[PDB]
Amino acid sequence: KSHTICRRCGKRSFHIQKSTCACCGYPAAKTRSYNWGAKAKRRRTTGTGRMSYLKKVHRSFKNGFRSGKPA
Amino acid sequence: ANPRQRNKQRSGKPRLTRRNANKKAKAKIYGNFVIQQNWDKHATLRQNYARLGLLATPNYVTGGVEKLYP
Amino acid sequence: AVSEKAGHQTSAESWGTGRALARIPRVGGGGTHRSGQAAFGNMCRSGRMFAPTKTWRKWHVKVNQNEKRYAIASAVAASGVPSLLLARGHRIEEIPEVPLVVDDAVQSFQKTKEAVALLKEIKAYRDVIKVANSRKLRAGKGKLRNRRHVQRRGPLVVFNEDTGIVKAFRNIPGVEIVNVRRLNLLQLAPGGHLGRFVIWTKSAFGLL
Amino acid sequence: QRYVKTWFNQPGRKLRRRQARQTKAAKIAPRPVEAIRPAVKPPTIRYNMKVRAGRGFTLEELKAAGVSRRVASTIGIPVDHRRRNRSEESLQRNVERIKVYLAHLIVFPRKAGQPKKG
Amino acid sequence: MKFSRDVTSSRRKQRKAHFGAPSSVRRVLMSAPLSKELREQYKIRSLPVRRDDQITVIRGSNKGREGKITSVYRKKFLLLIERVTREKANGASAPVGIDASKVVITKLHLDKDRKDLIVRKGGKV
Amino acid sequence: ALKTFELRKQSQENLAEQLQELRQELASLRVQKIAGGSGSKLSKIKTTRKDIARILTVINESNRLAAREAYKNKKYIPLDLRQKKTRAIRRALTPYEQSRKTLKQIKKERYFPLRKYALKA
RNA sequence: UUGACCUCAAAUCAGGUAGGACUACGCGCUGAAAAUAAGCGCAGGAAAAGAAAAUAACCAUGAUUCCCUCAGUAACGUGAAGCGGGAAAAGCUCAAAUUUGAAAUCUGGCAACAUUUCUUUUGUUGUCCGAGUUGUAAUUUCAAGAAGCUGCUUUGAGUGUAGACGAUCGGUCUAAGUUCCUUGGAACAGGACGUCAGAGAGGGUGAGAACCCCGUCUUUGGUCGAUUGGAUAUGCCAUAUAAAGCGCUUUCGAAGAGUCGAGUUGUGCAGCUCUAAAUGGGUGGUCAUCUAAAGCUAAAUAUUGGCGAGAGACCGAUAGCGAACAAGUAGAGUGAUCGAAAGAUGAAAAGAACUUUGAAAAGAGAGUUAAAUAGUACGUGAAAUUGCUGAAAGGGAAGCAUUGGAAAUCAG
RNA sequence: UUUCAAUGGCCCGUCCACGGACCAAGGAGUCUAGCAUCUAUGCGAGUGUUUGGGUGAUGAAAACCCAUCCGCGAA
RNA sequence: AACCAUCUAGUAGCUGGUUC
RNA sequence: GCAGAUCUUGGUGGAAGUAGCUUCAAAUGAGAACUUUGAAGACUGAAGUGGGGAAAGGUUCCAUGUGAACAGCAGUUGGACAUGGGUUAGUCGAUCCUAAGAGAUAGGGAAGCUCCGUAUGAAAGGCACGAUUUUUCGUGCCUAUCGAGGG
RNA sequence: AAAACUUUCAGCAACGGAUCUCUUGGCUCUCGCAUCGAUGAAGAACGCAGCGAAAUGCGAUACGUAAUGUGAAUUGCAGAAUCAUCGAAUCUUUGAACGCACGCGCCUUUGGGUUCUACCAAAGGCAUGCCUGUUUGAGUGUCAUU
Ligand SMILES: [Zn+2]
Repeated sequence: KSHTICRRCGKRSFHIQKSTCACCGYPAAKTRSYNWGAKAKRRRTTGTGRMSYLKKVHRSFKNGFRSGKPA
Repeated sequence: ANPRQRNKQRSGKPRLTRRNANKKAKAKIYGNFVIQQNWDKHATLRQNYARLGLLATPNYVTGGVEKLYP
Repeated sequence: AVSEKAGHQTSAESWGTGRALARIPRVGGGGTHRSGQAAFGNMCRSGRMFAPTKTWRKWHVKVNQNEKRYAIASAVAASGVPSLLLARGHRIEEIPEVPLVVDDAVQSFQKTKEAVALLKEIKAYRDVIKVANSRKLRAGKGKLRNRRHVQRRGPLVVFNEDTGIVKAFRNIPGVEIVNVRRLNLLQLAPGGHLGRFVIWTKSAFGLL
Repeated sequence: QRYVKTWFNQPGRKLRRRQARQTKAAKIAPRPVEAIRPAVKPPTIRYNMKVRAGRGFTLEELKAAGVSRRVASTIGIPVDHRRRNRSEESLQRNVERIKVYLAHLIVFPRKAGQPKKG
Repeated sequence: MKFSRDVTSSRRKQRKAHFGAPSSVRRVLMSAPLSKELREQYKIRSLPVRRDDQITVIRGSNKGREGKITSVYRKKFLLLIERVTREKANGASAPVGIDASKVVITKLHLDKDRKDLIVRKGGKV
Repeated sequence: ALKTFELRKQSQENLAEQLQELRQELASLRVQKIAGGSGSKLSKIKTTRKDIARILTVINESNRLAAREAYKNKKYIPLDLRQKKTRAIRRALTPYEQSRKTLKQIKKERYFPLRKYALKA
């Protein structure tokens, strides 16, 4: 074998000998995604997961990020 | 189409429907109380200014004027 | 317009000449039903269409303002020939006279009973009934596209000032109310066919 | 003939700007929507026979007309520290532009500050 | 004519909204008219259906039948009324659902939660 | 279904023990499911599994209100208690700081503010 | 022997901040076979630009951006700009001059006191330590200005209360047939008789529903809120021993350097070599115009991404997004990447009880239904293609054409 | 309509050769800028509103109205 | 050197087809 | 608007049913050439077609039921699916160590992603003593990290 | 000139899934708005319902909790809601990813045991670059002290 499970992107693209995933470039702090690969971007970009926090924020913007308790 | 908009198409969470559109969004007047009483919530601002006797602009109007009667 | 990113995405190029197959770009990869199949051409399934529709077509057409005004004056004049009204399709065999003018007290209505009441007194109500019984479901794909119903055209009420005349006459099927100062061609000449039945309030007529 | 600019938003830009005019003056009612501009001569031989609106009244125009630089921007009379009157004609055409303005102006009184003592 | 930009007259969006209505909104789409004697002494025209309310089926093959609602089956926009049923093949009895607009109400299930609503919607009690 | 208004007027250790009790039956209730149980007991698992949530929510609300009062009117308070709006909202200029003007800019709008006027016609 | 400092460290020191993502539009930088793509860095709801080291040669104009025009002109197939018309308009801040009769300034610790989208937010007051004279405030910005003299006109970085007025979040209220007759499983259909309409948009309901239901109109609004914008009235405090505008001058007027620039090199800017001045310097045609080498700034403007809406002479399941469906899914490749097919029973499962044959699969009876020519291999169900039935012809072609007979069938 | 007899009839497209097993659906002179001619319409030494401003309550991206400029023509 | 997605619908003087 | 494009996608033929791919008894079972038991005969002949491991795979292991897809035949069969069960450590291995090298840091390049560097012009780790020393610490000594044969 | 076989015609059946009608989807235009993250984001992995594998929701408080609103359900079988709203919380292993590595430590406090100088558990901590301040310092850096 040549590739094992990447820890940041989950795909078995993590080349053991280079210790760098081909899919997402872990362990570089950034993420590997090029403009010529537009399909590759859409396969992974924001929206293909839970977005548990952004859904929290988008919901709380309508009322103005208020804090407190109803009277 | 975007994964992001596919998320809330295949999700079960209701949208954030925000009800905003108003045909003829003629902004109502605050500021001076005298004008706010004698404003016409239908007619346009350049009609209302000329109705009250207030010059809407001191400079020439870069287009046509309104002539309803000969 | 179709998407300009359509047909362009799925990857394929020519396989080479001399392999008992046509030379279309055929998708790569394996294990999927899509593999080894052609696209990029109007003649392939899931293929880019020929001359994909653009949004910078010529949607609006310039017309000399003078022949616009010639058209309105011609269509207003045709609104005053009873014979042209009949071919246009208006049941006005009992209309008192043409042009059918009404008192200026009509411009201050407040209810649709009053509007319908007045129309029956001047025998123009034969035309509201026509456009009510003709109400048909559309034929074809138009009804799938927020164009669910079709019907005829009733009498055209023209006024000089609005005080409640529009709010009274608007809900009646077929009837359209227009200020005299903003006479519209699409209502003086529907379909391009002259002589729509018009009703003039007293002031509106005096302002022609 | 690459990327095109197509004007389908022309009718909606017409109203967006109309509503901005409506929104603005509704915030500042009694006062006009626009400032007074001077009348200036275009700087060419094809255009020096015409009169057009300037950018503001020079320092001397306001000094003769009777307003100082500080109180002239409050009541809505833009100043133009660049422009300058090279001939008595432009001075008189714009001095009497402010004269009719100051006659048609109703400066509302503000709130004063009155300390308990002197 | 809907003069508002606030509401959509798209057919596509009106069917998606009807068929994606949550129970707290389906509860309004399941209204029923009030019978003549109910209508005149409460001064209200209709009401959303509630369990135990007594209704009579106006339209359908079960025309003229009466009965008590057992459960307003809200997921499929159906009302299951007692002692109206269809007989299955094997001999079981599986009630069929009537639509809330095809039935009229002759007796209500008055509660302090309903009483406030009746006077809320311009009524009297 | 323990009403929350009943719980929230209890004591801390009183809520601590009821939670200790509430683990036992739910621990026992699951034991009967693997060994076979009735429909009523199986449905009762869900109600108890929410009743643990109701008690635990009440404890935290009480515990954090204690910190909020204990930290009331202090310069620095725990991060879990401060505003959580947006990283950019927190690092942006406060209205007091955006309102700040130089003394020169306070003399300019003092003696020469914007006037309210009107053009006659 | 003791101390000032200067520089440099260390700490799980007190409090903070940076990173990664998205990238439609923004600003850079790098760069191919167009200053393009790809690459790299960096932001915001806009960014950038921006109050002239600007045009012009006039009777002069007057920050920036954007649109039209200039104009396919000028200059050299590339491809301007000023003027002109519009949209929008808003101006300003430092360094360089002694506060010298007073570092007048600010971070932080603690202590209190209030305030709050908010117990989450934001400050004031006192007090101690420090920062800072190698320069923190006040003053000044070239349009000027300071310092005197003068005599007129002005002044709150306040805090409560109250009402009106706009802005947002949520809740809440809404007209009139389900009346008869025929069709049908079903009346939403046909006819009769009526109503409502500021509502005859759309959708749902067992078939074309303004009057069954949700809505639509009223609503450019009533109602209960919950926060708020800016003005108005009124109360309470107020450092005014002050601060500011404009006349006048027997006084003065600081203005940004390894930067401008000259030589050469890389494609206006940049590298190297050299290196300025003070009516000086820059740019234009002796005159004109601007005053760089420091800074900030709304709006008009862009917006294939985000959060929502409203549409359409669009497509209608080989179409339209790759995806109307469990779609970036099954799947393929070590990997980067690649990547599909598949919508419709019926008004309602009423999804075929039961008997019988069969081990089972199933069949045959039944039964459900308006319909099983609707049985989940489920709307309609074409052609190719096949099986049977009936008719016909066939000796190493058939197919077709014209003319008629035979049989079949239709009309007038 | 089917069959029979009499006479006749080389397999289509393409440039011998190349294509064609059969069927259903899909499938190719389109949109756009400039120019030229011609015909029609409006006006006529004039002509062109739709960069903008005004206005439009009822489909308000429509219609309707217009100031200064500017394009072409008038040497 | 091979491979991958882009540039890219690269390049046609030519081959084949082009619908009542 | 299609008869063609070695057209595209889907279906469908002819070619063609063509090319082609151990024995006996008993028991189970609706059904026995492929199942089971006994019986003989063979084959592998310890370099096994034997018994174990490592990687690898991931449950294929075991029990029960089934015979829809797999099975170039069939099965009463399977690695098929259906339904459950099964891996127990103070002493066995890993975890503990280093080798060649990789390699963060100190630094230095680079317009930049990044590059070099690991002994490098690095303030790079702790030990003891003492009536307590001005009730403010004096005196004395010594000089990273991952990586499988070692335990 | 019989039957078959071959072919044509018609009927029925098969195969197939065209045509038609539909359509919670696409695409295109316009409009309004500005809101990610060291207070742990985007993404990844594991996990949760009485019976769930997908998808959705959610995080050991796991198809949710508190609050407010509505006012009687859910549905496939056996102050409600597989409801709305959303100002309170919970938010496992990771990931910029942060004690060190891809299991091993250190630090402070607290607890347990019919075992208490041992063992164990728990809670809270320990990344780097930089900024302000603080405290502890270094220097044959500068200089002072009758
Ligand atoms: Zn990865």
